[PDB]
Order: sequence, then C-alpha cells, then structure tokens
Amino acid sequence: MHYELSAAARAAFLSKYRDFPHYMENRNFTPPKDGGMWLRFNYIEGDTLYLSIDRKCKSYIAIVQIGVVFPPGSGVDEARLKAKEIADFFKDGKMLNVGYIFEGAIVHQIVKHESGWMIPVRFTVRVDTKET
Amino acid sequence: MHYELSAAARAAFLSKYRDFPHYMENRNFTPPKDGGMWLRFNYIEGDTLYLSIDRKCKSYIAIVQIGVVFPPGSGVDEARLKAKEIADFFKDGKMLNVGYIFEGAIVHQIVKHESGWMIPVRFTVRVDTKET
Amino acid sequence: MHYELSAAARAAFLSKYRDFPHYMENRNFTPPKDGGMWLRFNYIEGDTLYLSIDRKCKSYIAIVQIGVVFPPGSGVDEARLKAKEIADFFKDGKMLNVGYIFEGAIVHQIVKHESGWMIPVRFTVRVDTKET
Amino acid sequence: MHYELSAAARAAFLSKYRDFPHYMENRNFTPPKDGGMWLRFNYIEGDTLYLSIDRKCKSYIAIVQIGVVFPPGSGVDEARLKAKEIADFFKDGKMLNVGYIFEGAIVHQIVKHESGWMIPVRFTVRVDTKET
Amino acid sequence: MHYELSAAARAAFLSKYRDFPHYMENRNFTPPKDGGMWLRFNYIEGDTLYLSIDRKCKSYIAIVQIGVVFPPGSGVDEARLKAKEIADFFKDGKMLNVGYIFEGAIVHQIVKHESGWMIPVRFTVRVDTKET
Amino acid sequence: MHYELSAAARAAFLSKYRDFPHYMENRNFTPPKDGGMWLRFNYIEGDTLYLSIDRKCKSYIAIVQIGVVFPPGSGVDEARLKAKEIADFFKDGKMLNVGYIFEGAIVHQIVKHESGWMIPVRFTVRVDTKET
Amino acid sequence: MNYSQIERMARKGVAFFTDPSRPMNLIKQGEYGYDENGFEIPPMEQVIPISGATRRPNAREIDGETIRASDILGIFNNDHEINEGDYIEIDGIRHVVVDARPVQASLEPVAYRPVLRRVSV
Amino acid sequence: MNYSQIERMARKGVAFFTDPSRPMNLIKQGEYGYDENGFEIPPMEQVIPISGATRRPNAREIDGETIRASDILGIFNNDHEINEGDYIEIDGIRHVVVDARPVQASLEPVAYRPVLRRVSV
Amino acid sequence: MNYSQIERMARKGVAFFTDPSRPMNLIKQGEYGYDENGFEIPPMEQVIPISGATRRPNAREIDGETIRASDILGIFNNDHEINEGDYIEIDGIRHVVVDARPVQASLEPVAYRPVLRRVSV
Amino acid sequence: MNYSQIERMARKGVAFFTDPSRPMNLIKQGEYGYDENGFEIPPMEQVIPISGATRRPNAREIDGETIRASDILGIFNNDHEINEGDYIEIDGIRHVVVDARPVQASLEPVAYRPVLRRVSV
Amino acid sequence: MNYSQIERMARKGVAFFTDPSRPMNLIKQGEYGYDENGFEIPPMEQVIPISGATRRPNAREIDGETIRASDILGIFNNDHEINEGDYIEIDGIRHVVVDARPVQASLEPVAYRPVLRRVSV
Amino acid sequence: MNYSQIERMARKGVAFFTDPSRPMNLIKQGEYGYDENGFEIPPMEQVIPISGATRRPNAREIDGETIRASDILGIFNNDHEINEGDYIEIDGIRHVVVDARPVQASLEPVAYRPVLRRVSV
Repeated sequence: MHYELSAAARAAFLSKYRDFPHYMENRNFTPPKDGGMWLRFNYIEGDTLYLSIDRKCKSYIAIVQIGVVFPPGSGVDEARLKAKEIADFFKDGKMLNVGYIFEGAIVHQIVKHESGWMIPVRFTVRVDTKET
Repeated sequence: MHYELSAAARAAFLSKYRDFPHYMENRNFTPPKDGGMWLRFNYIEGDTLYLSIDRKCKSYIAIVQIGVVFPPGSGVDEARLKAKEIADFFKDGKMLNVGYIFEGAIVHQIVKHESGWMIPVRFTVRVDTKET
Repeated sequence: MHYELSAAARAAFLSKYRDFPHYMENRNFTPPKDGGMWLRFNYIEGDTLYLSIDRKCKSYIAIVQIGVVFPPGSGVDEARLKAKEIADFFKDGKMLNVGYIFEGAIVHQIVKHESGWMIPVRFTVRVDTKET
Repeated sequence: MHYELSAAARAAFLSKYRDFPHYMENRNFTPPKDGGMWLRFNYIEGDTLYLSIDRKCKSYIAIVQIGVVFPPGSGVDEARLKAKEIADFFKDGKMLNVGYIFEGAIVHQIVKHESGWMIPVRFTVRVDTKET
Repeated sequence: MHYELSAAARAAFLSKYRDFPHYMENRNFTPPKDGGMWLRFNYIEGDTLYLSIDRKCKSYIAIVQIGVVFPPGSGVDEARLKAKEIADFFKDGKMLNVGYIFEGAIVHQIVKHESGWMIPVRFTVRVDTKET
Repeated sequence: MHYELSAAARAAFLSKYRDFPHYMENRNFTPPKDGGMWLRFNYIEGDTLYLSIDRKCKSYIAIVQIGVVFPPGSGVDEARLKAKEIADFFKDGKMLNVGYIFEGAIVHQIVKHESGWMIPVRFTVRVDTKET
Repeated sequence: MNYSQIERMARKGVAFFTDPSRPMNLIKQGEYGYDENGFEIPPMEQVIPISGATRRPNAREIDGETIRASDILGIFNNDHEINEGDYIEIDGIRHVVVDARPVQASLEPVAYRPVLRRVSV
Repeated sequence: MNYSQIERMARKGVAFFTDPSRPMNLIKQGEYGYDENGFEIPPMEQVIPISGATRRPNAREIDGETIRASDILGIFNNDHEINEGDYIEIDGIRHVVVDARPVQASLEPVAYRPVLRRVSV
Repeated sequence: MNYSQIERMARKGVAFFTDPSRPMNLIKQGEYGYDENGFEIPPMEQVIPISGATRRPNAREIDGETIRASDILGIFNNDHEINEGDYIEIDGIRHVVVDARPVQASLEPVAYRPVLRRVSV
Repeated sequence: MNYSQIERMARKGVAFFTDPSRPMNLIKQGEYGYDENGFEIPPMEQVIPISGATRRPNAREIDGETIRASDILGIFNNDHEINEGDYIEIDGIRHVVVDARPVQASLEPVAYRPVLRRVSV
Repeated sequence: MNYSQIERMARKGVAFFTDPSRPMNLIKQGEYGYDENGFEIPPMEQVIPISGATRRPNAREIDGETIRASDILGIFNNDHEINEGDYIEIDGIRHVVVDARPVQASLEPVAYRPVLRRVSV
Repeated sequence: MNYSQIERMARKGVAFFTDPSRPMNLIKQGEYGYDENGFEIPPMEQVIPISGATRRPNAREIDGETIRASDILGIFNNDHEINEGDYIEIDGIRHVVVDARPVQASLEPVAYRPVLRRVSV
C-alpha cells in the first residue's frame, strides 16, 4: 500500500494549490518567466515495519517535502508567510483519503544559494494494513 | 551451500519474468532500443553464522536486489506499480526449493540520475544446513 | 507560528543597532567603503516539539546568529569588546514581545580568513504555544 | 613465531594446487594469455596476545585470503563453483604442520571491475606458544 | 570577563619572554633572518558554563597554545629542552592577576613539515565569576 | 622529564645497531646504493598522566616504532626473520637507564608500495617521577 | 550584422557534413496534467523527421557492470527548434538532449550544438 | 592613453554583434529598510531599456530533477552602469548579474562583460 | 559529401601504418539464455581474422602487487563491425574492447579507434 | 645586464597604461608592540599618493550571502617599495596586498605586480 | 611502411644523445619456484651491459622525513628486450623498470621509453 | 654530442642574466653522529661564496595567520655541486635546497636549476 499513499498526497496538495506554479516528479518543468516563487514536490520512501509474529499486519511510513523557492535580493518574509500557511493547512491529525498524517508542520533551515533560495517543509504520512 | 542459493533465486525470478527484458550478472547486455524499462539482477554475499559449539550446523544468508530503470520525463507511477507487483510476488515466508525468504518485499528510495532513474527492491534468503 | 519569532528578533536587533551598518537576510548589501566593521544578521531554524498526547501544546526553538567582521592586521581586542557588548545586551531570560531567550551570550572561537576575520556570537529563542 | 605458520599454509595450498596458475607474494607473475581463471595468494598478520600476568604464554593469529579472477562476460557459475570447492577443501578444525585453522570456509561479496571480476575466500589460522 | 583573561595571559607570557623572537595574533610579523627558532602565540575560546539555576554565577575557560619552531636538519634535543623549560615555568596552580591556570605543562606530538618542524605546548586558564 | 627518555631510547638502539644503516630524526640521510634493507627510527610522545590530587606525582609515556624495508621482487622471509630478531631483542620487562619497557615485540600488517615494502615493529616505554 | 548571411552559411555548412541516409527523428512530449485523484498518462508523441551532423562519440561506464552505453554531440539546423528535454532518435537508439547549446549572438538561433545522452542508463 | 578611442571602438564593436530585435531590460532595485516592527517592502522598480550581445550558453544541472534552466554571459555598453546585484530582463526571462567584470584600465569603464545566471533555480 | 572518398583514404591510411605479420583476431560471443533451474553456458566462439594498428601503450598498476599487465589503443578498418563487448586477440594476448570510438560523421563508420584493456586484471 | 634600460622601459610602459584621474593611495602601518598589561594601539597611518594600472577584475562569492565584493591585480613602479601587508586605496575603496610579486632579476626590483584582495569580506 | 628505416633512424638518434662514460647495466632475474616447505631463494642474476639516454629527473617527497631520493625516465635501443620487472643499474644506483613503453606500431618494437623508480624507498 | 660546448653556452647564459651585487653564500653541513649517550651537535659550517640568478617569486600562505614568507627558484653553475639538503644564503635570508634538478643528459651535469624554500616556516 505505497502507490495509493503517494497518489493521495498528490491529490490533496494539488487540490489545495491547483493554480500556483509547481514542479512534480520526473516531468520536464520550466521555472516561471518572471522568476517568482514556485513549489517543489518530493516523495521520500521510509522503511516498512512488520508488527506481529505471524507476519501479517504491517505499516508504511512516507516523507513528503514541499520546497518554496524565491529569487535572491527580494527578502524572505514572503516565503515564511507561504511556509506558515502550508504548515497550518497540513496540520497533524488530518485524515487523508487513504491514510493519515503521522506528524506534520515541520520547517527546517533555509538552504542558501547564489541563484535562488529554497526553504523546505517536511511532514510524514502513515498507512497501516492487515493482510488476510 | 551457496551455489544453490543463487541457482534457486535465478530460477524463481526467471520463471516469473522470462519475457521481460532483464540483465543478469556478467553478461554483455544492451538496453532496449526504444528506451523501455528493463530489470537488473544482482546477488550480494552475506556472512555465514556458526551456530553450534562443534561447528557442524551452519547457516547462509544472501541479499538479492532487483532494480527497475526508466527514462527521465516519463513519470514514476508505472514504475511504482511495477515495484508494488514485485513486492506482492515476493512475500515473506515463501519456500524456495533450496532455502526460504527470511524477510522480503522492501522498497527503498529512488536513486536519480540525469540519464535515467532507478528504483531498487531488496530482500534476503536463508538456508540452514547440517554437516556430519 | 514562526514568522513572529523572526519579526521580534529583527525588531529588537534593529532597534538596538539602527545606525550601525548591518546586513539583513537576502538583501544586496555592500560593505562600508573604508572597510570598517559591520554586522551580519542571520537566522537558523530548529526543530518543533510536540509536548502533550493530544498534540495541542507545541514549542518552537530558533537559533539566532550575529557575526562581527573586521579587517586583518587591525587587532582583535576591540572586536572582542564589541562582542562582549552584544552579549551583555543579549542577557539570559530577557522577555521578548512574542517569545523569550532560552539562553544567550555565548561566544565561540574565532574563524580566520586571509581577507578578513570574523567572530560569531549565537543565542536561542523559544516560544511555547497552546492551540485552541 | 609467525614465519613457520605462513610457510606451512603456503606449502599446503601449493601441494593442493601445484598445477593451477597462481600468484605468490612479491614475485613477478604475468596473468595467463588465454584469460582463464588464476588464483591469488595473500597473507595478513594478526595481533599477538599476552595471556598471563607474568607475560610468558602467548598466541599468534593470522588471516589467509585467496582470490579467484574471471574475465567479464563469462558468467558467475564457474567461479562460484570453484570457490565452493576451495571452501570445502579448507574446512574448520584442520590441523596444519605448526598450527590449526581457527575459523575457515568464508566467501565474501564479489568485487567488480570492468576489466575482470574477483571473488575472495578468507579464513584464519592460529598457533599457541609458551616461552620459558 | 574574557578580555581580561587574554590580557593577563599575554602579560605573563611577554613579561617572561619579552626579548626572545615571537609572533602574536593578527599582527604582520617576519621570521628571523638567520632561521633560528621563534615562539608562536595562540588563543582558543572554550565554552561558557552556567552553574546555578538562577544563572548568576558563571565560568570561562580558555586554552593557550605556544609552539616552538626549528629549522629542518638541525636535530631535536635543543627544541625538546626549550619546551621542557617552558612547561616547567608554566606549572599547575600558578595564580595570574585575573584568573588561574586550571592545569598546565603538557607536551604533544611533533608535527612534521619539510620546511621546518614544530613542537606544541598547551595549557588552560580559568576564571570563575559571580555577577551581582 | 621527557628529554632523557628519548636520549635513553636512542642510546639503547644505537648501542644495539650502531653499524647497520639507519635513519634518525631530522638528519639528512641517503639510502644504500645497493638497495638492501635499512632501519628507520621514529619517536612518538605519549600523554602525561597526573596521578594524585596534590599534583606532584607524574608519569610519562612514549611509543617507539622501527621499520624494516626491502626491495620488491625478492620475497619476504628475510624481512620476517629480521623483524622477529628485533622483537626478540626488545623483550618485555627490560629496564632502561631512565625508564622501562611497558610492552614490546609486536609485529603488524605488511605495508606495500610500488618501489619497496616495509614491516613495522612497535613498542612503548614509560617513566614515573615524583616532584618535590 | 546581416545574420541572414550567417544563417545561409551555417545551413550550407551543416548540409556539407551530413548523410541523407541516417534515419533521425525528433520527439516532443508535452501538455501533461494530473487527475483529481492523482494519476494519469500524457497521450502525445509529436515525432518529426530531421537530419544533421554528429561528432565526438564517448562511452559510458557506471560501476563495471557491463552496460555498454554511449553518448554523442550534435550539430543541427534552425528548423523545429530544439528544447532542453527533447528526445532524439538515431538509428533506432534514443537519446535525451541534455543540453541545447544554441550557437547564438541573436534571437532565432542560427544553429544548435546539442549534447545527447543515451536513454535509460 | 586616450581611452576615448577605445570607447568608440568598443561601441561599434558591440553594435556589430548585436540584434536590434531582442527585447532586453535593466532592473535596478534599491533603498529598502525595515519597519519599527521588522518587516516591510521596497516599493520601486526602475526598469529601463538596453541592448547588447551574449555568448556561451550553458545549461544548469543540480542533481537530476529535470529543471531545465540555463545561463550566459553578456557584452554591454558604458551607459547605465551595472552592479553586482542588478536584474537583466532577457526576452521575458530574468537573470541576476552575478559578476560585473568591467573591461577596465581607467575610470569610467569602456564596456562591461557581465555574467548572468537565471533567476529562481 | 562523397564519404567514399574518406573511406578510401582511411583504408589506405590504415594499410600504411600496419604490419601484416602480427597474429590478430576478433572474438564475438552471443546468444546465451539460462536453464529452467538457472545455469548453462553459451557454446560458441565466433573467431575471425583482422588486421590493424595500435598506439599508446600503458602499464597497469593496482596497488603494488606486481601483476605486470599493459593496455593499448587501436585503429581498424570498416569491415567486421566492432561491437561494445568484443574480444581482440593480439599476438597470443586477449583484450576486451572497453570503448569503440568510431570515427564517424555518417552511417557505416569509416574507421574505428577502439580502446583495448587486457583480460583478467 | 644593463638594468637601468629595463627600469626606464618598465616605467614608461606603466605610464602608458594609466589613468591620471583615479585617486590612488598607499598606507603602511608598522611598529606595534603591547603594553605591560597586554593591549594598546599603533597610532600612525603613513599614507602616500601612488599611481599605476589595474587589470583582471574578479568577483567574490562566499556562500550565496549577496555581499558583492571584487578583487583586482595591479602594476606599479619601483618607488615606495611594496611590503606583504600594505593597504592600497583604489578610488575610495581599500584593498590589502596579499602578495607583492616584485618582477625581479637582481637587487632593487624594477616593478611590482601585486595582488589586491578587498578589505573586510 | 618499411620499419627497417625506423629501426635505423631510431638507433642513430639514440646513439646521438648518449655519453660513453656512464656505467649502465641491466639485471634479469627469473625462474623462481618454491620448496615443498615453502621457502627458497632464486640463485641467478643475469647482468648485461647496456647504453642509452635519460631525461627529466625528479626528486621524491613522502611525508617530510628528509629521505632524499630521486627518479628518472629513459630511452633505449631495440636490443635485449626489456620486461615489466627488470632492474637497471645507473652509476652505482639501482632502479626498477615500472613501465616499459615500447615505442611500437608493429612487432619487434623499434625502441623502449621506460620509467625507472629508485629501489627501496 | 660534445657536452663541452653545452657547458660553455650554459656558463655564458648564467653569466648573462646576473647581478654582481647580491651576496650569495652556500652552507654545507655534514658528518654528524651521536654520542654514546645519544646527543651531540655537528660543529661544521662550510660556507662558500656563490653567484647566480633567480626567477619566479612566490608567496607562502598557511592558514591566514599573517607570516609573510616567500620562495624562489635558482639557476647555478657546475662548481660546488649541490646536494639535496644544503643551505643557500640569499641577501640575509636562508633557504633550503628542496630539489636540485641538474640539467643533465650525461655525467658531470653542466648546471643546476634548484628550488629553494625558506627556512623555518
């Protein structure tokens, strides 16, 4: 149960942010001509845990990272505004249509570059299953 | 008993995926002309554990890795579906003709390259043997 | 909430050191022509802790970095004195208008470069919040 | 006492595989023109232990590594078989002329190079001594 | 209180060895013409410890490093003698006019370079302060 | 007291092997024209332990490493013979004129190079003093 | 100036070092977009004929695993402009245009000098 | 000596290898400064027309995510002096002037050879 | 144009710097395929005569074990097309073609400049 | 031999490629030495007007912090000898002589080719 | 073609840049083989005279212990063919032939350009 | 052949680019050897006047610590041979001969081109 979780995460994020420019997995995407902020989408595969002794009830953990990029020389508080709003929308305990948010709304330190800055927001999703 | 482990793993995987384009160890293989996905086969040698005090009852552990490669710019959902099907086929406790799968059906994070992407699936097989 | 922490830190720092030339986040800044010392404001984000079992009382921890830079061959004692002034101003337990200083006034070993030396001072701010 | 142990192990291997092409320590040897499999001989020194409080009874440990090389594009089954007979021949507890096999018959993971592949087989030997 | 500790250590050192050629921090200095030995002065900041719950009594640790450099091809015994003399002078328990030597007279490994060799000598100074 | 330790070690080693080609610290030395074996002398200073609470009883450790070199293409058994000869001479419990050997006669792994091979032999010496 | 003169000269030069017997094709994919549930497939190929010049072959080694791949650099005309991630089909072997590199001193580049990397690995 | 001659030669040289149909612009932002609370916005654009020449395109690869961006160099005149953080509008695509590089041996530099990197990433 | 001109020139050039007394051969292996249990062998050799030239010898050093092997480059003709995984028999010594490097600007490459690396290690 | 010839030639060459309108200065500090307690200040500047030539600007980038600094190399005459730690005032901006590099073949070097790194960072 | 001419010119060139006063020698050891117990010595030297030229000496630095060794390259004739592990004596100083580098496009190489590394360390 | 002519030309060339006003000295220490207890000093200097030329000055930089040292190369004649660890006194500053580099093709080298690094650090 790993394909469905990624599909659900994409569905939720995309339904929240249809209009705003974004980049997804393995699709040739060009940045906006104006160079304004756009979103990055990533999926990180965590380990899978075997719960019981009979090897039948399992769990799946995944990490979702959304990156807000912005041009140099234009400040950072707009990016921080976008980040807090993303985190508030992706709160803990929200029930996705296949799984649920194990722990959400984490912001890490900004990575700095000479062409454009990016700030990540990372959270984790979980789905538990019983094979019968 | 280590030759038979590779023999049995090859037998099972090859019986499952005769027709799919696949690459085996140390054979000059060329990728398909159209750029479609192909499978990769590797075998990894684990340690051998001494169980008794008289050094007669032994064990053998092996790691088997299957890689799914795909061209850039063609998405990831079909590759994830294929990985899910591989994991479903390789269930834990499946009985090989010489040994058995110790724990299986694990999907690791995607390795990304500018020429093409690869998803690895890794599992382990084990044989307990007796000497007289 | 994370923007308010940076806003309060900027307010306090900027009110205390308005006139002194200083560098803000992501603004194209040129050093003084004479090469005199200038301030370098920086912001580092830490983790966020979920304290309770209902996931309602949270904590935000942030690291604030102030770096002083001075030309080579001009001595180091005056730079140390300035850093001591900064640390004495940023004393422990100060009540920020949104959060509070968890612990401040720590000076670390000097970093040496062939074009100009730098002394970093570092402290941490913390905000405890209850969600309703 | 470390010289005689190496001499005896070398003598045993040489008496077993006198005819088959092989490479020894620090002697100029050229690989076969046809490119068939040839064996590599190596010796490793271990630590020496003081057992008592009067420093009279000691022990000597050694590690022996042997290698099987094969050309690319020739598969792996012949090499794995050959390693299997080597491991069978070098079984645990066999007594040498000066010492004995402390722990034997181990096969490690294949090291891959684009010019030719190698499989290592490693074991360890021991001698116990009392000097009056 | 970190300025005064550096001032005291410098005062003691230069009172003991005013005449002998030496280099001190952040001042352009040229080595002796004849290539004879000379002294190096360094200062390293330690950590600052908060002792009590009310954060009113603190401590400052500093490390002082003095190196003796000597030309290649001239032996080591005279350098060792000079280092021994320095260590004997800078003994434990000596009282500076601000702080005191926490523990001193340590000699470390020779660092080898093909242009000239160096022997380090390191000790530590401490100040315990109570702010009212 | 660290000068006399090196003095004593050099005295003992030179008294044992005055004639044989050897290399010492910081003296220009050219290897034999024929290319036969020769010895290296290295001195490593250990840390000084402070035993008591009145800071008056002191200890000094040192490590001595001697290497034997030999040309390629000429076997290893003569080198092993010479190495175990050195080890036999430097036995445990021997009393120097200043300190004493803590342990001796340890041989390690062969280090190989394109131009010649070397084998190390390492031991350690100790002195203990009480200051008045 | 007169970039039309550079254009005509580049066209004749590219036509000089080309063989009108190597099947070359150019594939442009685009206009994807996901479903409300989060999965779909872009059904478009947009394959067109093309011809040009190639030089500087190179082979690929990854970790000694004997994959036997190769990569090329090319020279092309200014018709059907090359994008940064297009597919180039050469003799049944597909490559991705990793870099366009238009020989440019003005808009409407006179020619392209792309770098191609073989598909998959 | 007599840098006016060099100025004239540079002016005609830049006018030679240029196309008067590439829309290019210069954007200069400046005079910011935060509020008493610690946040505000600098309300100024300062956009002006400009013309020049470019060379050596180079694609950008970060780690293999198919981002498809590029960066170039430029050759410009001696009017509307360039800084190390100015914005260059190239056919609707903005770039940052990372390096100014004025071709200089005297005050009032004759020409500039800026290095331009595409904005965002 | 007229790639036959280049073909003839390359053939004559290769014939110039060659010795018709060095025993040289080419080995092609192919058509494998495993048993229902997972082990078998392809029983074919496919050896053919060939002639050419070599240049730039280089010894092989791994870590000082004194194995004493060497590696070379080649120049060959346009017959018996060289693949990426073939063997070359040189004067009693076999090498593997690690790199093909066809000198090419059209189909049926005029000549090959392969890189040969000695078999085993 | 005859180093006066090359001295005059170098002086005239420096005079040719110079601007007599760029305010340039040279600052030498020296003769420090600490108080009996361990802190004091060297109270002297020793500034002297100088003229010369510059070439090859280079931008300085640290980690993406947008500091906008630059560095230059210089050519100068054989008066007011250059030391390894002197300051150079270039058109209202200070630089440190990281390396002097006296073009030499004998005593009394004929000219200096220093490398100047911008003050601060 | 006609490698005899190359043989002759190479021999003449080698004979040109040589000094007939430097004692030079070659050592070939061979035919080893171990005793049933596993230790023995090869009792053969096979010393022969030789002459040639050298170029490009180099000093050797390991880690700063003042060991003061040197290394050399050589050029030689086509007589007494060199192997990959032979010894060369150069005026009281021995060296080992690491690489032979036969200058060759055919069989019976016309000359050798070996690299000699000083024995021991 | 005839290395005498080479010697003459080398001596004349060295004598050309030189100044007879820079004091240069040469220090040879040798024949040490420890006392029966393990400590003594070699009491010999062996100072000899030398003349020559220098080129390519370079600065020395360790970690930004402001030490201001320099290094130079030299060209010298073929008397008072240079060993691998001698001292060269150049205008009040000592240097160690790190590499000698005799310009050699035969016995009795005609000149040395050593590299000198400044003593201490």
